[PDB]
Amino acid sequence: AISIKTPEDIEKMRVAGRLAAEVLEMIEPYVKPGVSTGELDRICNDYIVNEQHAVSACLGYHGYPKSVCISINEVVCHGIPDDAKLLKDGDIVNIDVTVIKDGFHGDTSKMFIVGKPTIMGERLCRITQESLYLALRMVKPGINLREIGAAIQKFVEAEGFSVVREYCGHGIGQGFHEEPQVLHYDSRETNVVLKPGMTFTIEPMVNAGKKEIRTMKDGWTVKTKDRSLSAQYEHTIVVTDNGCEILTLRKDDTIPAIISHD
Ligand SMILES: *C[C@H]1CCc2ccc(OC)cc2C1=O
Ligand SMILES: [Co+2]
Ligand SMILES: [Co+2]
Ligand SMILES: [Co+2]
Ligand code: NA
Repeated sequence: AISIKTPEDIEKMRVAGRLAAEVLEMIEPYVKPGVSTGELDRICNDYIVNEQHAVSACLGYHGYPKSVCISINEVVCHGIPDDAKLLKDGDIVNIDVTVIKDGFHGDTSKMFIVGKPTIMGERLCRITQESLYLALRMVKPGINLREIGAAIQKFVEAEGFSVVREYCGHGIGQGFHEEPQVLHYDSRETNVVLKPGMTFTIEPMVNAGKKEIRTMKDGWTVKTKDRSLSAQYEHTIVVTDNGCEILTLRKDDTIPAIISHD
């Protein structure tokens, strides 16, 4: 079943979600042409462990060897930090962080555009963030997840892009990936009504081309089948009595942390 978090659990998820957001805030000035993805991962890991006094949920998870996932251009998700892989002008890069603090998880990702942006990279990243935000604005008690996944898909396809169908958002708490699955597209299979105290992620992945993806031979890296660009943003939220509260908000977000309906 889906766990309802207690008020004390929610306070612990505020703290873990803030730490995760803070990793994304911190790492920004380091993202520039010529830096390696391995070095970015080391900086993040060292900050989580030594500064935040927390740990990466990603390190060792099902054997994963690094602390964050770093996904460039046509890599959709789960890109593996590599000391040999250097960023360059125009690259779009997702950094996905999940921190554990006091046994609670905070999970968030954002795109960075490296150096001189390309038109396509700027547009894809903006539409992706807007897809997340439109979903965030819908969350409240009594709505069905289906409606949220439908709204993301409608908006994205109207902008000429496609929604990746795997790798959905998820419940989160003391576990990293809990129920429910949070699909970012319309499915007749989806039927989950929200209630206050649920905690879950929304994390749409949007491809500039077609939706299909492929897992590479390293067993982790996922790429677009068509080699088009792919972008993603993620937040962790808690459902409140009248809306939701974003637990991984950053200073650069332009949506309020607390979304109230009435
Ligand atoms: C932490 C990061 C490692 C890579 C990976 C692969 C598959 C998966 O499925 C839920 C999650 C992850 C990660 O979260
Ligand atoms: Co300290
Ligand atoms: Co997630
Ligand atoms: Co994540
Ligand atoms: Na990408």
